[PDB]
Amino acid sequence: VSVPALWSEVNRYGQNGDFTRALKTVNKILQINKDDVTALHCKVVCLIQNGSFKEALNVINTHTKVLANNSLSFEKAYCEYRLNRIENALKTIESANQQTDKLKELYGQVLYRLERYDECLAVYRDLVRNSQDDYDEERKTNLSAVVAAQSNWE
Amino acid sequence: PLFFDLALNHVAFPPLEDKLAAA
Ligand code: NA
Repeated sequence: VSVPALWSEVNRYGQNGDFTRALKTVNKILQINKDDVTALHCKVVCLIQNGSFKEALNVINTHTKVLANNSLSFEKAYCEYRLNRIENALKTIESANQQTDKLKELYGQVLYRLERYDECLAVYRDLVRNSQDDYDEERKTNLSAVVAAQSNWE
Repeated sequence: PLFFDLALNHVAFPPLEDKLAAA
């Protein structure tokens, strides 16, 4: 009912992976506070989680001024990447106000798609060295896939 | 042989405690 109570529901649904219900709730918050940056960010996340990449990208691109330096560069680049706009995704990553681990993760994937395998390997070696998650075996698999792609050429 | 989209795993809400608190 109240905005903080709506946020409580956003958090509960998101934590449980119910992005559909979180999105419905976030949209109610946006009806009350139309340019709430956190709500716009959550909406974009819900849309990506439900495979609505065009809609997510549209949210970002129609709120450019409001999202300045919370530009959602990771999410924007992610959507472009999933929409096979790889050059756009690269540009978005490179022009991001603040670099982050998630941006670097996506950057590795973008370089792989661009067949820039040497720089890709450097990015993945770095990610494996400095990781703080449970995805290192998956990253090592990515590393091996990159080397396999290179081997095709020699 | 496999290549994983690990970036998808990082698609997550920002911290919400300020919004929960009505800060
Ligand atoms: Na990755």
